[PDB]
Amino acid sequence: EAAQSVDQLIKARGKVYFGVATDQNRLTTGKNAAIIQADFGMVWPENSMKWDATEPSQGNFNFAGADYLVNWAQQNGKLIGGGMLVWHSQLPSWVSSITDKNTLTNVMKNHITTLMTRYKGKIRAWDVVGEAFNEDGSLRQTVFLNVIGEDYIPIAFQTARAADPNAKLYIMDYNLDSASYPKTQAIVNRVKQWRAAGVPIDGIGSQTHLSAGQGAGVLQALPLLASAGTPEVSILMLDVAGASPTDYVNVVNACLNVQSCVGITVFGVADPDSTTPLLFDGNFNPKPAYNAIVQDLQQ
Repeated sequence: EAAQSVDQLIKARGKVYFGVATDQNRLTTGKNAAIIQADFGMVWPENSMKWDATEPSQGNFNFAGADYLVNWAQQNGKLIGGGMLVWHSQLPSWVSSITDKNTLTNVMKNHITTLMTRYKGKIRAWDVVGEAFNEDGSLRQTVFLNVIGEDYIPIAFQTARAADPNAKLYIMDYNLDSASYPKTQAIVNRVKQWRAAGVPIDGIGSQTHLSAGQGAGVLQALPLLASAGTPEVSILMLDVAGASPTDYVNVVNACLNVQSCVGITVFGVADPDSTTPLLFDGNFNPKPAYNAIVQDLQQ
């Protein structure tokens, strides 16, 4: 099993994990749980730790699905990622209705602290802030930016560090897949600046929702992301329209080529649950791209 497990093989190449996004609905259906046990070393909650799932009315938290995933991971010896803690999407209306800076600051801090404390010491990495950038590299004008101001990112990270200093704290975004695209250099410059200002950004997580042929660009984009000087970078929500072995192998090689890249997470198991962009088909059989990653990693 290990000889065809992308997680075991990537660990044998010196990386920390090959991970997957999942949740109770996947783990109790089809072959998802068996595939994840065999092939993936880290699980991320597809939805169960987002703000809409965990705090749908202020101070009224729901951890049913998040608890399920965390205990499933512990029983199966998997690393655990969490998030997203601060995100403009999947955000309850009670949050976006707040217009007072002190109120939203307190709410955001409590949301971060409550989630992170509940699982303190069990979570390898948290996505603390996601999708904070516009495509031109300016900051996205979300309720957090508008109400708290640019300090919301420093505040979120400082609050997260205090709640669980064991975890690696990530900023994440999409369309960081080309070293030419304005967004990639912009997040690098801003993260460099924030870290110089003492903000505890441990990682940049690149979603990596690719279209066909875009894998080649990740070979250049990921080193550029690593030049921000964060402790870690990662590939966080990988899928590839057309699922070409060439695109998938290029993403894997990009991580292999970057010393600070700790691992890769694919955004689900089987295609119907994702452009047929995943590594397993609707019969839960591995696709050519899965076999190609295995062959690339073997030595």
